[PDB]
Amino acid sequence: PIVQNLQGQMVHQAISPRTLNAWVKVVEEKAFSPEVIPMFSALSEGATPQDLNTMLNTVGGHQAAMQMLKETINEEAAEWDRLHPVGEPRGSDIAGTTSTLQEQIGWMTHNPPIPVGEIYKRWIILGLNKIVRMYS
Ligand SMILES: Cc1[nH]c2ccccc2c1CC(=O)N[C@@H](Cc1ccccc1)C(=O)N(C)c1ccccc1
Repeated sequence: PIVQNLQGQMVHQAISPRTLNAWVKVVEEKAFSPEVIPMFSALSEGATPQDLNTMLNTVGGHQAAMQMLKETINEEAAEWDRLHPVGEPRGSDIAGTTSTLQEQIGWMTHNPPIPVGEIYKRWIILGLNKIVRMYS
């Protein structure tokens, strides 16, 4: 996640193994109940796309669900590019596939900012909503 350090520079703090376990624990315990959504949000405060990918990648099994989530992300990335045919970030940059941590932090702190972690979080939550709907 992005944090303000004591200096207060805005910098990246490494994602915690505790956060990753907490995320997998909720997915496994609640079996993609609606409860997964607020938990995903609570665990991803300040997340960069790199952080979010590391979170999502720790979910094992649920291959079909994860594939659906990836397709939702791909669709949102393509829609971003349709509405932003110039400039940076690209949709793939928001999803962290073609961007670096430094690029992500730069966009998040730019003036004006492009909150790429929040945008990606929104896309992921849209994907999670479809999974939740499907598994209900
Ligand atoms: C190699 C592979 N095959 C998959 C099939 C389904 C889901 C994930 C994978 C992967 C790894 C995989 O692609 N994981 C994703 C993160 C991810 C995980 C789970 C769901 C959605 C996004 C990832 O690391 N990146 C860079 C990524 C992010 C957005 C779109 C495409 C790729």
